[PDB]
Amino acid sequence: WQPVYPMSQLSFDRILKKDLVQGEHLGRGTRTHIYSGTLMDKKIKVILKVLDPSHRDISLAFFEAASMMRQVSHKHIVYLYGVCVRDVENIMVEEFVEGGPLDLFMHRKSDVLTTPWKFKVAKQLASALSYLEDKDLVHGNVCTKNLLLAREGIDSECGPFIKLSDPGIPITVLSRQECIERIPWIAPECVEDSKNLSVAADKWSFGTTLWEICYNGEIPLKDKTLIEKERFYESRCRPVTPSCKELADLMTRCMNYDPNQRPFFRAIMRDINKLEE
Repeated sequence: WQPVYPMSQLSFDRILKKDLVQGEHLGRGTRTHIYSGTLMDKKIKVILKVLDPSHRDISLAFFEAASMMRQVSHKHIVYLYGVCVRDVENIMVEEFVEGGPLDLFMHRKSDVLTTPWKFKVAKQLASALSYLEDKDLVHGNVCTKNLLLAREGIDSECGPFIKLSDPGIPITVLSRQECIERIPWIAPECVEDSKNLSVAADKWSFGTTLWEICYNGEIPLKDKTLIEKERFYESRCRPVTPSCKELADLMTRCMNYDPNQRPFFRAIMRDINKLEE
């Protein structure tokens, strides 16, 4: 879009290791561990995404994703306070989102989630992705584990409010095995060649994420081997159609094997708003 030399703008001085306290381990991502933490100037609760000690290649890519999160500003995208270097550990320091990951939440509440709640989550995500598409940015790690609940909106007068977390290490530098592991969220062209990553990749992943929402955080292809996941895309399959025809139809449109045929998020938003009338 309009930032100039954004990685040159990343500050390795703004958040110093002496002011960051690491808290409990919360989860893992691709070569990463995620922790609770506290950032002292009065203090703020933060999330730390810590990259495994890696080659220069992987660290640079990790910082490029951090830089993109720093440049974007959208109410449905997690805020990144900055980065911290702690000897050989490279760390993204993000705001703490109190409700936690959406997958865990849906597992825990599968028996009280309603249709409008699910629809609101989908619409908020489309809105974040529309914003990224407008800026020619790709995320590449859209899934419910990477959606954080700022407001639960179960028994509240207000509905849910989600925030999309950072992408972690860009697909650009992942191994073929790591790309296969990410099936069926990863766009199939990126499995063929990680160089195929493009804005269209996030449409495919948004489809898989709608599948997860429809199925209350169930993991699609859970326990399938890498060889079976490979087979899945080689045979041009899609996960089973949800009951909810409105979300199933968006899912099908988005999970087209031709990236060029996946509709724009602009159009998905127009359609979602139309459904609301």
